[PDB]
Amino acid sequence: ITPVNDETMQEINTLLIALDKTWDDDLLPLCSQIFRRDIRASSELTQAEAVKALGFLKQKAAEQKVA
Amino acid sequence: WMDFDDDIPF
Repeated sequence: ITPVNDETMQEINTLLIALDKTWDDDLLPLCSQIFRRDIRASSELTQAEAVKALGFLKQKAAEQKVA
Repeated sequence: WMDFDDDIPF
């Protein structure tokens, strides 16, 4: 389906920053393993993929304090 | 296949 929108991107970026994680180091690698495509940039996800990643980041951010 | 619904470390 269609590419990730800027509101979803900004929600993901907010959570990455809160978690002390990055696209390059953390999330792009994980998305590539989970979705089994080769994802090399944050704008290259689909909206459906991004929503799945955002749900996972919310769980992480809700679970515990960042050390 | 691991999934975003799984208790994946991050």
